[PDB]
Amino acid sequence: CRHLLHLAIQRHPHFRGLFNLSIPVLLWGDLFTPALWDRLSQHKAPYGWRGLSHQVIASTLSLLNGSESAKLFAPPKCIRCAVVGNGGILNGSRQGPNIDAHDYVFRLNGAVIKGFERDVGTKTSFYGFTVNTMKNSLVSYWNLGFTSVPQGQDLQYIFIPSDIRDYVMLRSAILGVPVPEGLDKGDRPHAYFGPEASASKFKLLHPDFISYLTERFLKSKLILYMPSTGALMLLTALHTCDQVSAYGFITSNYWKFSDHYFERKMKPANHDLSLEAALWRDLHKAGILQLYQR
Ligand SMILES: Nc1ccn([C@@H]2O[C@H](COP(=O)(O)O)[C@@H](O)[C@H]2O)c(=O)n1
Ligand SMILES: *[C@@H]1O[C@H](CO)[C@@H](O)[C@H](O)[C@H]1NC(C)=O
Ligand SMILES: *[C@@H]1O[C@H](CO)[C@@H](O)[C@H](O)[C@H]1NC(C)=O
Repeated sequence: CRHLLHLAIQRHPHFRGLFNLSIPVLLWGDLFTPALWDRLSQHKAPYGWRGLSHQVIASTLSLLNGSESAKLFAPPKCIRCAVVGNGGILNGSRQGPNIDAHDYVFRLNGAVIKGFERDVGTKTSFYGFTVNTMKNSLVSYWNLGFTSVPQGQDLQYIFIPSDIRDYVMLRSAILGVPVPEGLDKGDRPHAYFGPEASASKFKLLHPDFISYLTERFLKSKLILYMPSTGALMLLTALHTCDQVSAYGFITSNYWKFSDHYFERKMKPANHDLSLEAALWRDLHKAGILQLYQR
């Protein structure tokens, strides 16, 4: 059944030579080699770990030793995914039923659900975030409903390796101990992610996957530049799912809607939103991506 989105990829030459369904999406222990440490130490930002201590990175990556840390999905069924961006287009879209009908749902950053479920749904299978944006969302959108990140029995949290805080928070979450060092010292991972503290709950996006995404799909002339978390998440789904629908992502008529679907009234890092919008348009036209528009 996978040959649904894969067929669309091959039928058009442009993306046929741009997709590489072999690069690892997730970083885990069996990939931590002194070779990888050499290269990735020459890149900062989420593209590597220059200036980050071996002790921290080695200690976190030692928890990702299990085979389950390597993949988002476990092993003949079809994988139908929905990626929920936070754009104002979903406001009054009443897309809840369509979003929740998918097998798996990706959400990210300010995934406000209370008060907006009829528009955006309640199902969550994956929650992507940097520690910085997650806590910034808990501060900015607390009154709007976001009093906690989405939780679920079989929900997995996807860490974007944008800063040493992400490794520290990832390491503390798997161990089930409060974060001992760094900017987030004192936080309780259980209060963010719930009672389960295992490697089956928390995953880490591969820095080489992010570099490959930037280089092949979103190499903006702004080149620190990096794609939006939504873009990262959407592209993560494009590489792991058999069909993905995108909701709440920036479109050409973005100006008709508030900044976010959950803002109080109409509201207006280094990203190229115009490039990302053009990517989702081309993916839509090539039939690779179902993009929600109106
Ligand atoms: N107007 C908007 C708002 C958000 N988005 C997507 O939703 C993601 C999450 O938004 P926030 O980080 O504001 O919560 C963004 O990273 C972006 O990819 C969008 O594409 N257009
Ligand atoms: C896919 O990426 C891997 C690196 O992970 C590389 O070795 C391989 O040649 C690439 N294949 C294609 C078709 O781009
Ligand atoms: C659109 O969003 C604004 C704030 O984001 C909200 O006040 C308004 O009720 C929404 N309109 C709808 C859902 O028709």
